[PDB]
Amino acid sequence: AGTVVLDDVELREAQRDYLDFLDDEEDQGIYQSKVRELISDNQYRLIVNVNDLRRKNEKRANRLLNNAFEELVAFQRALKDFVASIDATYAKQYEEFYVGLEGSFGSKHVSPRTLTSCFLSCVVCVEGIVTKCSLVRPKVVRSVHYCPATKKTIERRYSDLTTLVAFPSSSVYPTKDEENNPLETEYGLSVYKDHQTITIQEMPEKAPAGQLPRSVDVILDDDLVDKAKPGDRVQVVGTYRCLPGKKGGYTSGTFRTVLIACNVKQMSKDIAKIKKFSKTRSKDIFDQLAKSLAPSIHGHDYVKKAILCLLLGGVERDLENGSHIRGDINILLIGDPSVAKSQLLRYVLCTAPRAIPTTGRGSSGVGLTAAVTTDQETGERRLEAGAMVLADRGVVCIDEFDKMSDMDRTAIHEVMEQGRVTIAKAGIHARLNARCSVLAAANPVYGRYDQYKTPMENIGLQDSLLSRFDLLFIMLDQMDPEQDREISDHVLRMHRYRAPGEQDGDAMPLGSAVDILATDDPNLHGTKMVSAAFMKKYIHVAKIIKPVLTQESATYIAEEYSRLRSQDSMSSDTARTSPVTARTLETLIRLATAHAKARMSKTVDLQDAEEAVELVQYAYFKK
Amino acid sequence: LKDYALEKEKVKKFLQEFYQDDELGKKQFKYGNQLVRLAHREQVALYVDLDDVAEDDPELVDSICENARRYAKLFADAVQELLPQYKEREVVNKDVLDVYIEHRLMMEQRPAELMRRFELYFQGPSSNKPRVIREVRADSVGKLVTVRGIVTRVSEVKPKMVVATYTCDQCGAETYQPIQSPTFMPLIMCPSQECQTNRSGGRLYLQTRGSRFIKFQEMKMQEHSDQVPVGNIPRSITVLVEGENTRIAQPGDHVSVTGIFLPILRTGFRQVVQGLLSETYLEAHRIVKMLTREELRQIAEEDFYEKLAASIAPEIYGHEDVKKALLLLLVGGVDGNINICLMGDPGVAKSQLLSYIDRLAPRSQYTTGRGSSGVGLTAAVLRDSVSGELTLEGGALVLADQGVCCIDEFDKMAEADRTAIHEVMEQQTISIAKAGILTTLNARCSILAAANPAYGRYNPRRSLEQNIQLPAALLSRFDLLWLIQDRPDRDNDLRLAQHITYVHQHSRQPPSQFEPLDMKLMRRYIAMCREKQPMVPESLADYITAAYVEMRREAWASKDATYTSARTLLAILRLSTALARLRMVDVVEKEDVNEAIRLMEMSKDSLL
Amino acid sequence: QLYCDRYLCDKVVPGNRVTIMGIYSIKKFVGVGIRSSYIRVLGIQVDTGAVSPQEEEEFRRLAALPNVYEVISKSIAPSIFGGTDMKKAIACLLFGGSRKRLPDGLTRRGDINLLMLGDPGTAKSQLLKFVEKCSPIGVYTSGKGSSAAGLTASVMRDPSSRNFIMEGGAMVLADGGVVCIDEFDKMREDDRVAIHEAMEQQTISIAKAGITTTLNSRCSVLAAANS
Amino acid sequence: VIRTSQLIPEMQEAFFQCQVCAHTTRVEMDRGRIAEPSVCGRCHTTHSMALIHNRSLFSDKQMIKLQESPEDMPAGQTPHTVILFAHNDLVDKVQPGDRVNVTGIYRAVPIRVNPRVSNVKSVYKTHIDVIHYRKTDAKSEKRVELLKELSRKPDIYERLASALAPSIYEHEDIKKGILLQLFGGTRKDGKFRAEINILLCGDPGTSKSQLLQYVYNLVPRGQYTSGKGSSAVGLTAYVMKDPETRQLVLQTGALVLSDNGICCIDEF
DNA sequence: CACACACTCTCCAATTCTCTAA
DNA sequence: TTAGAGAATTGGAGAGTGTGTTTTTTTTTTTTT
Ligand SMILES: Nc1ncnc2c1ncn2[C@@H]1O[C@H](COP(=O)(O)OP(=O)(O)NP(=O)(O)O)[C@@H](O)[C@H]1O
Ligand SMILES: Nc1ncnc2c1ncn2[C@@H]1O[C@H](COP(=O)(O)OP(=O)(O)NP(=O)(O)O)[C@@H](O)[C@H]1O
Ligand SMILES: [Mg+2]
Ligand SMILES: [Mg+2]
Ligand SMILES: [Zn+2]
Ligand SMILES: [Zn+2]
Repeated sequence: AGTVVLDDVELREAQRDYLDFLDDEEDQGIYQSKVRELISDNQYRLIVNVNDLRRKNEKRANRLLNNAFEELVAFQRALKDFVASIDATYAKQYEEFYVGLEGSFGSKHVSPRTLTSCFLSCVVCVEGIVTKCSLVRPKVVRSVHYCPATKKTIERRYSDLTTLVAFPSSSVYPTKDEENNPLETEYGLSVYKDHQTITIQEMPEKAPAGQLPRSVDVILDDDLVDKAKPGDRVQVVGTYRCLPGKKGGYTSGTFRTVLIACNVKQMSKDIAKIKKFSKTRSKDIFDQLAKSLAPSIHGHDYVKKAILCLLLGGVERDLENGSHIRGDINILLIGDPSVAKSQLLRYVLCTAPRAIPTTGRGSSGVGLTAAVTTDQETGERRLEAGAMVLADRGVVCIDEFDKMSDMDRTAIHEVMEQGRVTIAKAGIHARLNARCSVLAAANPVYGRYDQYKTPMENIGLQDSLLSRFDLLFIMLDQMDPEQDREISDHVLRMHRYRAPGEQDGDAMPLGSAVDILATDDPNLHGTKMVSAAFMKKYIHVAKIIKPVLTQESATYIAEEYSRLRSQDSMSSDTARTSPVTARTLETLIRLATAHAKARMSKTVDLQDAEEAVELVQYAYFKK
Repeated sequence: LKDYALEKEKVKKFLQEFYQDDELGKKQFKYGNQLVRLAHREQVALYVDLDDVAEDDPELVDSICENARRYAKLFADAVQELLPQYKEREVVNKDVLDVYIEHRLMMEQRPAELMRRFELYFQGPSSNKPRVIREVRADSVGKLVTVRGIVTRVSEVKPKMVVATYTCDQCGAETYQPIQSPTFMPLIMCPSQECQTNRSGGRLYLQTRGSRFIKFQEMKMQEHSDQVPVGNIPRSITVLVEGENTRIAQPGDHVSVTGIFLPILRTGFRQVVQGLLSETYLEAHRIVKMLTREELRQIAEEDFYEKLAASIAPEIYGHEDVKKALLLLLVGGVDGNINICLMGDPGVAKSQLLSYIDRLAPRSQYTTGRGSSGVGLTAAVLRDSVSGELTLEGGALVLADQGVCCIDEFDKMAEADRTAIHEVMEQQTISIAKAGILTTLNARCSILAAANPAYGRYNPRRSLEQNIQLPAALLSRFDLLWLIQDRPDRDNDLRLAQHITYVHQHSRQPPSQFEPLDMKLMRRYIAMCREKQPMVPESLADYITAAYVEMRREAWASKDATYTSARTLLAILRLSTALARLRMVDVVEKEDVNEAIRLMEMSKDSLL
Repeated sequence: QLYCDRYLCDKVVPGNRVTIMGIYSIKKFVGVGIRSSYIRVLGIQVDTGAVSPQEEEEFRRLAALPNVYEVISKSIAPSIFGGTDMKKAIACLLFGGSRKRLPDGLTRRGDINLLMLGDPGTAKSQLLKFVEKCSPIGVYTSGKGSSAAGLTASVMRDPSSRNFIMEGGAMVLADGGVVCIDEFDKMREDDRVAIHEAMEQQTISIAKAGITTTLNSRCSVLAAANS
Repeated sequence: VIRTSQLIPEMQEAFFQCQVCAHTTRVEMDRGRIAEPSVCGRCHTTHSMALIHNRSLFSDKQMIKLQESPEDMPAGQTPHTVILFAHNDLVDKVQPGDRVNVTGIYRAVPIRVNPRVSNVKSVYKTHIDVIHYRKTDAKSEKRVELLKELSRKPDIYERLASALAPSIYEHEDIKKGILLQLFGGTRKDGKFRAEINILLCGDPGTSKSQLLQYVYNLVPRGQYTSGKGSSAVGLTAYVMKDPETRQLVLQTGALVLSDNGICCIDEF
């Protein structure tokens, strides 16, 4: 299995064309340079742009995309010739030199839904979300056996339906010499390669009306074996193949189809002068960012500031005694119906990196933390990460948080307190990392907030759980006519908006694979509100600043913490949303650190401490 | 690639001629001196160090690392061929296999792997940096690798057959079967020429007495949690351990294993089904685990009791009363546990005591009562469904067996766990059904509980069971019930904030202008003070009676006869004996009884 | 069981009424000589994604005439006497608003949710039964006979392969149309809180048994209830 | 002891009979395998001798699963366990929950990789062939002569009542009632119960549980259990699948197990 | 797939039948 | 009267063919909460 004969004349023609393409010396030297970097970085996969291959040789590019396997082995042989020409010593370190593909593939851009049987043997670029990974397991490609009786070494090389080779190959592991002597494997002299299977699922927002998302199995080998994990939105370039199986003298013509990947690309997070100019030119850049944060929602300025602090994050501290302080900031929104809690959560889902959606009734504790599932490749039971585990170093947005069961919230207790979840299931007792910020939205009991009841009975959650949240905002649908006028003006303006590429009578289209290049084709104030595209990059750069606390801001925070403690003392049992504790001090440090990150200051100043104290005052002392 | 015949002679030259200096510049042949012991059966395991091999042939080190198993076999063959050169004494036969080999040799005067009673292992070179489990990729198959990880499961030591010895019933001849594979075919009929030519029909009986076995032990290593990537599950690897490498490591041990990364061999239908794919294991070769005069002169200071109590929690002020009580928790009473419960509002430095005591305690755990999704307070069963074997995990109460277990949010404990706490506090064990069959686990541990009120802040207007919503059947088992109060207090809040801000901006405790005892000194002191086992003198029985009855009658006269019982006197005696242990005096005295009474009274004063 | 082939794949979806033309046949790779049967589909007639141009221009005419609103309202449940405002609101629910995505990525609902609440014998159930038949996409369910999983989406293991899969509920089956929830006051409160996200956000976020996703439920809720 | 299997019959001598001519022969067991006769002696038919199972000879065998003692485990470790095999008269001498010093031969046996193939795993299973059991948790006229005169000694009632539970401070009428409960009335026939029922009330932390545990240790056919649903053994009878066998068993509760004794119910 | 069991058939040669000499 | 050389029949060694295999979670429902 796996051995196929190819026509040598067209193989040599294709290899000539690809070697001409790679020998880029007389031109700009792009692929000369790239193969030099391949040698220099100790790599053995070259990523080629089919746009460049189309500019140089259009017919060879078309035949590459439509006749993937034979053309790819021709290209890889050409690459081995070229890398041998540059460095003959390096060329012998690796059995094979691989080529992955990027650029625009025309109609071969697909999703798992439109990836039909017509695309078999084609290069396809599939965009989707990773829903499963198998465990990385070695796969023998070439085994050396030493015959102790005869004192000679045989070497055998293998293939299967997955691994089409274009050279003669076996699929049986030998155990005896031709003289029937036993054979001893030379494991060190044998060659193995990493192998993993993943499942790519259709993007849910692009699915048709009544449909559930479809899936395609993908096979990753070599360097690609751990380039995508579950929850990643990815673009996989590969060859689409069927696997003709047989079962005891009989075959059902139904063959499973897999994408043998040749290239994997993430679709997230991917120069400094604009950001430096912004931080130096602007006064209180934190305010501009916060009010620019969610334009379609009017008001909620302090909640927007708090969410910006959640996005920027605090700094994670590990002490000499092993004690630990989290950097993540946790926010709870309790409020009346139709006060945009869900839309704020949806904004954070749309704009933050690794923001995981969750709702109270749609989720369970197992789905929140981790589940036992059986690897379909193997059959062994193993863990599969839940929402809060996937949200590590990210956000989990829990809407309808009051509707959740207490048994489900038991997991959230451990995740918020310690940044981990402990499990004992399958073969494994383990401590999974769940270092995620929580943005929770809830309704008060009785639906609408009651003015004639205390906040601690309007809030249906117990104080043990409420201690976990850094900030707790009460959002009330005040029926003030002034705020009603400006809010309704904003809402009707939003409902009057239409996009530029769209006609006046158009109904909203249902999604499709409109991304038709592996990289973005079109690529700081709005078209003085800050732009969303700029703000994503700015928050990305600001998250990693890691500013240090300064002594005068520390003194201010200590003074204001003790003053807030005195205010908690003088406050009645109806005039506070939460008591003031050492965790309130920790919240002040985290919020000041986030404000310092917003300024990209590298030092927490009194400017940061003032806004942190103001935000904590606003959140805590309300009724 | 290379000629292994020449490589064996190179290995012989290394083993014969390498030397190292150990003392006063004297020259010793570290491997010849061990070959002598191997020949005399004084030593069984020979750990050859490739850092030593590197001193005169790095190419041999590269060959060994890149094709380790072949070179392991070559080194074993070379050592076996060398031992007769180093023979100079007769062996004292102590294994029954020694006796059998002795009679085998005599009958031969009247199976190399069988005569081979030693085992050789590569101690890895320092140039090979230690990998994580996730980095042990397919390129390293068949190659010597060092891997760090957490031991999470270890099997019992089992006998692994190496050379099966049979005897024929008809011709009285011994037959030998070396066994390389994880499985083998037993021999049925005698292959000897005498039986075969005569068609005798004589069959073979396995002789375990004559066969060679080796200790065998499977384990599972797991990734370090902080080393796992952000969104990923921790990976795990099977390590197969043999001979003297067995029993080195236990579950929970941080280990570094130098070994050979190999694929698992399959038989029957697995090789048919799996195709080119294979599972892997690490063949273990070396497993590595990761006061009296001078400080007695310090202990002579009369401060030492308060010095220890101050060192039990230097970050907290005013609570020296509670720190002394928690000192007696760590010391324990005379045989004996001391159980303490702390009540207070959420978000108070009451979990600080749990953290500190857990950190200081030699054997300890620190869980929460809120229904863990992992192994809870009690044990649990794991299926390990690559193979399906059920295995039993301990949990908090079992893992803190001969020490102290800290339980946060003790009030939210479910009834299924409260009954287990009853089992621990009554008879110091727990019981669990593994597969319908019930097994019993030790838990001889002191419980440090921290509860919160069921709703809102603490309220002295209500009774304690009304505040905590936990029955008296739980609350009466404890020896000290403390209310860890927290009120706003301007200067104390300022100092706490200054302390925490210093901790944030410097990643270190601020200078407190006090020198607490270091943690290791405290541990050595508590061991030295708990080694004592004091006794109460009978002349003090009347005074103990007087103190108990007057405390009882004060509860009658001034607090509506709030609950007390004979376990109050027993708790006072246990506290006074713990104080006697702490003072390192083998007789309990008036001061011990007075301080125990005072401790109980001030705990109740904190409640009131 | 139906076997579809080449262009008959994805020609229909669950909920479609069809007339199948096909070969009744056994699979050919409880009892001994038992063979499993199926229909090899050779043609599909969806009983009722395309309008002929004659229907198209007639629809332009029908939209063009000035009293189209009144004509539609009189067409809603013609066997029901009265209730003209209710029929008009039902027409508005059938046609729906316009769904929008704003520049910051936030979505605004387009579908219209309508609750009929009150006295018995007032033709509420007849209006639901009309709307379920008149809407291009429409499902009818009783509030008593429904659950949270069966309304939004359910998670279950497949006997053919031991893995957890999703199965659509009423909201998923009616995505793009109307769910007619009769007896809406009778459903349990824990089941009733399931549809809040699917009503406003028009999404169903599931995180159960390791599978974590957000399905679409862009459907109107037309509910009937008693006092 | 953790578990004890059902009685396993081990064949000791195989009885063969010819299905053509009814001629019989007997074969001795060779280390666990039979030398089956391929031909008959009386007649000469091949493959005609059939094993007559219930004319063959058997001996008793039993598997026992034994955990290391709690007093012997190292600190905080999960217990190790071994398999014992007892035969003949030592089979039915040990029950689950017992603690024993077992002397036996430490055997090692192969295990076949699957039941229809004779390949065996290189790693051997081990068990102990039991040679001797010694239980280590077990704790007439010469008594009757004492008891006869002690019964007519004065205030023997008070002496016995004060003998009940010396470890607690005295409640005279409680101890007297428990004594009369222990002795009971006379059972006669119609339907009147000779059994005496006693109830103790008080706070948690009183000596009532100590009284219960004491008299449970004292009386024959006694039981001790909790009225709480978390009890080790239930009060009511129930039916369950025997997990090691999968067959149903009627677990009669403590009230039925104490059919001629005292049932102590804590947390009533 | 592939490595052990389970079963049948064929050929080879060893034993017994028949005829002859010691 | 014994037994030995040549021919025919029966025992069984072995060559060839065919078969079988490697606790967990979400949801319902009645009763009991
Ligand atoms: N201040 C506001 N500005 C703009 N739109 C708003 C505002 N408040 C509410 N809305 C709109 O009202 C609709 C409902 O908002 P939503 O996000 O559901 O608030 P909510 O409080 O989470 N609803 P609920 O889940 O019942 O509490 C959305 O279309 C919002 O855009
Ligand atoms: N205005 C009406 N015109 C015609 N039939 C009507 C009218 N009102 C009620 N009916 C009839 O009354 C019967 C009940 O109708 P139905 O749709 O169940 O009303 P309902 O309000 O849903 N009843 P209920 O479920 O108890 O609240 C049907 O047979 C209808 O045809
Ligand atoms: Mg909402
Ligand atoms: Mg109705
Ligand atoms: Zn023999
Ligand atoms: Zn016979």
